[PDB]
Amino acid sequence: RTLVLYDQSTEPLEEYSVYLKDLEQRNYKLEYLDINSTSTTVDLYDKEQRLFDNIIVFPTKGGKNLARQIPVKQLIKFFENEGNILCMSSPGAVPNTIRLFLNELGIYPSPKGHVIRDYFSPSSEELVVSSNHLLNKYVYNARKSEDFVFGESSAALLENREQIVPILNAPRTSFTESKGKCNSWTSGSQGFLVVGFQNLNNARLVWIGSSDFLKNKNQDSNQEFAKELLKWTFNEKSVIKSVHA
Amino acid sequence: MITPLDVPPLDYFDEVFTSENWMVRIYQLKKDDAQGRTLRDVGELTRSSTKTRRSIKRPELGLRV
Amino acid sequence: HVSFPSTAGKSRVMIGKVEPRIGIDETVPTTITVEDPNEVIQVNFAIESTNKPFQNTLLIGLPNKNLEMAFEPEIKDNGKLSMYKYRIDLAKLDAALLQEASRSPEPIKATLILASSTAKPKENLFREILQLNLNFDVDHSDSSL
Ligand SMILES: *[C@@H]1O[C@H](CO)[C@@H](O)[C@H](O)[C@H]1NC(C)=O
Repeated sequence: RTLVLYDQSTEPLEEYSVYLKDLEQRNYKLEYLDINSTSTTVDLYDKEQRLFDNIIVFPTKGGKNLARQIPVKQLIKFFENEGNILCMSSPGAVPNTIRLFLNELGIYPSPKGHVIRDYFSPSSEELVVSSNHLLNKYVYNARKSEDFVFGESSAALLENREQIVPILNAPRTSFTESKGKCNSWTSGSQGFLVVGFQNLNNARLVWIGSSDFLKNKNQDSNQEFAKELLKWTFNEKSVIKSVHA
Repeated sequence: MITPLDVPPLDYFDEVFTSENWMVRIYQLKKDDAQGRTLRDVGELTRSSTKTRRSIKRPELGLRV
Repeated sequence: HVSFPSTAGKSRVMIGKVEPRIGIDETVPTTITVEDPNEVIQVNFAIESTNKPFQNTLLIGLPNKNLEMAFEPEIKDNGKLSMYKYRIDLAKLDAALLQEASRSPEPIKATLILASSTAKPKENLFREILQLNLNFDVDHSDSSL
């Protein structure tokens, strides 16, 4: 079922154990692959039959190890066949394979070195985002006020398609600060942090623009949102059936 | 005289039948992309040979509703 | 070098009634608001006080609908005071913003942000300058917005 891909160079697998365990706790046959010191390549398809139902791409730096296991064309062929994806692109860990796959789906994430900065921050240390910026009840509806710890993060520019499901918004004051002199990638509340996609085939993708959102350290702040997010991504939360028209 | 470069590719229709002497030709409308992108873009993707992208440049796309 | 703000709002038709109609969150607010009657550039002046303007941005949209645009300024440093000018073209505005404003009665509003990382908390500026009430009935019936 689920396939987990991770790089032990950028972020170890243990830091994201809680949520994976919860998956195990609900009968998720996780198969774990590491891309740092592996040569064999996973074959998503065996004679035109996909071997997995979902896939998780934990934070990885761009390299030729990712471009070999999940090339863009294989990702699009998996996605057209109803596979569900869960990407994660922190600043300083944005692969070109994810970035290009998501530029094909309409979502334009900021590239490396573009870090969102908010000066009207609750806590100056890291980018905490309140729960008022949630933009879809079906994905997740907060009953009470929550402050999500997002760490260093990036933003996404969204096209005007029917398939894109925005989920969270950057703070209205917040802006991206590129190390270079290029203008801000996103300026205000037009940069999205969490984003989702649903095909016409009902396959679902979700992009989280931080690497610290799903870490064990921030478990208490971000457990309800994270668990409902993963349930939505895997077609387990808000699926609808029409009967007997 | 018709040369191979006088005929641009068809990105929205498939050939399904062509009679024996090429007198009747039947094409079929292909269903739109699941990802909701124009079929010309799918084509120009499946044709353009693999090469490094020109650069990473902020897209001019407008305002998200 | 303290700053003097001018919002040169270039127009296309019956612009509106820029005005700070109701009392708002007054965190280091604008010292005063003003206007001029010139047709080509109905510039609006306001000499507000920033603390450090590393972030200097004017958002001309509807905050509730999340439709906002970010307008950078133009800084001229005389050496005693710095002059900021934001030039807004009513014609070159997002189609969705125009349509949303026309379809439902509400005023397009302009919020100013001046801030810095090194600034003390509560010394940054995030305040609504004006609320234009557009009147030109010129909107397209059908568009992809
Ligand atoms: C895989 O392991 C480490 C991560 O701990 C990585 O830095 C290295 O490049 C790889 N190879 C070896 C031998 O560690």
